[PDB]
Amino acid sequence: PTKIWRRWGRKVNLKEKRYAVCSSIAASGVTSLVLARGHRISHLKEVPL
Amino acid sequence: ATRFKKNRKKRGHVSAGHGRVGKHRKHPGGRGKAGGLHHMRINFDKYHPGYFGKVGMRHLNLLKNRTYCPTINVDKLWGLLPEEKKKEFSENKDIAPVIDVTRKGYFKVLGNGKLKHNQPIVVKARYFSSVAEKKIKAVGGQCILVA
Amino acid sequence: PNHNAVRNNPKINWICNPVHKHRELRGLTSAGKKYRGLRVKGHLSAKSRPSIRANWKRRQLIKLRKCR
Amino acid sequence: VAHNNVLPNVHLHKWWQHRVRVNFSKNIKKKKRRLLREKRRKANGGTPIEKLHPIVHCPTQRYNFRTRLGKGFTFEELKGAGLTPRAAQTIGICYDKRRKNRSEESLTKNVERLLKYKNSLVMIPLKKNKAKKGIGGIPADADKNTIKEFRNKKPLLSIFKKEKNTKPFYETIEVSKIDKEFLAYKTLRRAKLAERRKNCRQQKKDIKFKS
Amino acid sequence: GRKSTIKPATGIAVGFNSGHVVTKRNSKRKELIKDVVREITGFSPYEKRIIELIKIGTSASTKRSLKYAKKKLGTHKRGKAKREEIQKVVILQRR
RNA sequence: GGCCUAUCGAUCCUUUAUAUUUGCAAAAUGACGUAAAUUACUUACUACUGUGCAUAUAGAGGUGUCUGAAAAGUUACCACA
RNA sequence: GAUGUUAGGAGGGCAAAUCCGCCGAAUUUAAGCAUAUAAUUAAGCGGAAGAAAAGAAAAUAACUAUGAUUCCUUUAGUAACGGCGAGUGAACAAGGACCAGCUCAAACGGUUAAUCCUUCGUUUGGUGCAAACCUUUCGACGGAAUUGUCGUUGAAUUAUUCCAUGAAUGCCUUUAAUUUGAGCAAAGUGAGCAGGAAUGCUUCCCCAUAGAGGGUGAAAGGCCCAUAGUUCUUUUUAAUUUAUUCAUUGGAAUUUUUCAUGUCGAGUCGUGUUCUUUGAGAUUGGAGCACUAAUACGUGUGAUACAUUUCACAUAAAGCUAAAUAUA
Repeated sequence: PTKIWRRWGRKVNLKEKRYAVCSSIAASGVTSLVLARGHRISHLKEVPL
Repeated sequence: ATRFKKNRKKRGHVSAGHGRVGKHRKHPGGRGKAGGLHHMRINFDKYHPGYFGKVGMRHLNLLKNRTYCPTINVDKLWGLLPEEKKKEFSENKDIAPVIDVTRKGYFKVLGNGKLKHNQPIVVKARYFSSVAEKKIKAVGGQCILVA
Repeated sequence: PNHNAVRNNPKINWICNPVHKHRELRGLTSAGKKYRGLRVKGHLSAKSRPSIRANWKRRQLIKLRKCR
Repeated sequence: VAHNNVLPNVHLHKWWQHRVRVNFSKNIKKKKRRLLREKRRKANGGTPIEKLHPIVHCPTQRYNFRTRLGKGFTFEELKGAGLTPRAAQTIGICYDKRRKNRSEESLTKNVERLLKYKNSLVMIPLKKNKAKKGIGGIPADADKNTIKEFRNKKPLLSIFKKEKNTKPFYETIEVSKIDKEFLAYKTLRRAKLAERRKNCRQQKKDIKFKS
Repeated sequence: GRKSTIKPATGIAVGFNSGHVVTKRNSKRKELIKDVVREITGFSPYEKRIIELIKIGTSASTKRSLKYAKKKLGTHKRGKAKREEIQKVVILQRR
């Protein structure tokens, strides 16, 4: 029988959280990655917009 | 979790990694820690020796804060001081740094390590080791007993 | 609790509230306070002070966070 | 138990399954608490609902250095302030009746804190436009221009929070102003040893005094 | 261990008078009732038995008296206190 | 220790030995010892400080189903695995 | 003490998730079993509420001390308890949520109980369509109670400073929040193709602060209800705005100076004993019984039985109290 005892959540650590945001922003920066992610980048006129 | 489990490796396998001859049944020596000294004596002796018996007097309400002990070694005493400040003390022969170890959170100063030779320092603390005291005197520092 | 003088009187008046139905059977009387140990305070009352039921339930209770 | 495994210390032998609770209300409960206090403050005209504590010492050998918010100022500190108990209830200062005001240094610090609050405080007229000098060491009734001008501004509530202490404490001392004389380890052991001799002497002193 | 009001503490923080630097700042109507109530109530039989032992006044009887009083009232202190009341009554009785 | 190869027993407990080593939780029980002081809660300096209990270390008191349950019969009335 | 179908009132019973009391097991664990374990759990009998109970020190500390309650984080799987085996197991401190105080009772007031209540009445307000509620002081006539209600919180006395007070005239302005029901609420039912019939496919248009959702003859922003957005009307509770004169009576707080230094809950505590219980250990809490106290310079505490003495802290044996917190 399923019960609410189940470990649904997790502690995600502050330094790790910050790193993920910063690194994702840096990744968002990269033009090749934007296109690979499937964004239709062709007529854009700067690498971060 | 569920998709990587050992049961997923062994899914059609009867006893399934728990012994076909055995035919797997729960706690078959008896519950928990219970077989200790009796049936699991060999395990307890080999892995947890000093487990059985009664040793020492009793102290009925310990109250651990009464006997509280935050220590530092002399080795890390200088480390409570910044690098640039320490350089200024190294430069200036005429002065020494006062260090309030209690204001930095410590009560006892112990004797592990090195104090740099010919370099006075003033150490304020509740407790000091014999060795710590000897080092502080040896290097021309001062020790302050302080509450 | 019904009569006008006691309802009027600001003293004792609290007893007119409906929670005072069967005070002795909730053990709120001096006799009840005694056997529930409510006269006793301090470390002599340590396993009993918020109530015997209350204290035990608090001690029994296992409390888990969502992210633990 | 088997192999290298440590002995367990679980207490799940009793029927814990109806004596267990999991918190899924946390962040919403926090929101509700925020909402409740915000609503309360706003209802009080936006005026402070905060309580100003005395500064008091944390106890025993471990925490004696540290100082925290206490239960209430109590009569000696209030008398030093020039404030009544009734005034203390009327204003935001914390109240008590059995906290002794102890040593001089602590009392002197808390009366200074009271004086700081007393100087800080501005009191809105009781009946609005019927201004009086009034009771209890409470400020005399504010004028209409000032109170309106003050109302527009933020309240300054910094003093409620605990204070900080000396940032470096690395201070200089000249070589010839310190000495190498000291024997701290000896002093400690001797101090404990001579306690018995003193305790006996003090008991005899106490008897003599009492006589 | 005690700080002592007279003579301030040493900074060492062990032994007597030691720790952080600090400065410290530190009937008849009922009696008449009691005598009247005693006129009304007299003495309890155990109180009376103690009075007789005390009146005998020997070291054996006095030793017995404290034991008997401890046994009857509970506690050595209660027994001694009661014995003091009895001695006072015997002093009154003599005069 | 017995010419050699045999002649023996855990934890807990009890008991007697042993200690310039300890404890009984805010404190004390030699001894006001030795000095000074003398209006007194004076001021130093002292290895040896009540009963009782607890320890710590060392034996002994026993478990012969002898790596250690305090344990007699019975069922053709019987049941279950 | 009876008695009354006297006159006026009340209780009964139900419902139970969470709450509060009692009363109260065993399967189970130890690979056996007896102490321990399940567990002060289940069932049983009672009482409550939208929360309940608890709560204003016969408290914790031994500090540079803290200072009603509840709750969380923690101490802590620790001190401790245990065929010291299996197993069990707190509290204080610290960080916080949140915080609220008080009154009987003695004591004090006799050229007057200054109290209390029922019945009869009577008028200064305010709503509502109407029912009707809500304020409001003033007299009777009955009773009750001195076997003690009411006032007072040491006592006067000085200065200061507030609050109740009553009348006339003035005046109820503006907003901001907050919260109901209410409404209004953008563009295509455009070609063409195949189709039972588009909300499909195309293709020409567009609207979006509404491309949430639902319904609509196949997937709809533009078909409808809705939605986003707003216009009010509703809840209360803030700010703003406005009071001015004339009037008695009463109270309270500090502050002087004198004078009063009184007071503080008994078959209860305690002790013994027994049974129970716990962390309580030469007895933690409960309970039965036996013996049974001291009065505030007392006596209750300071977790190993005791005597003898310190020192600190508290004020039992009367009572109430919001909040955070819990809810199958």
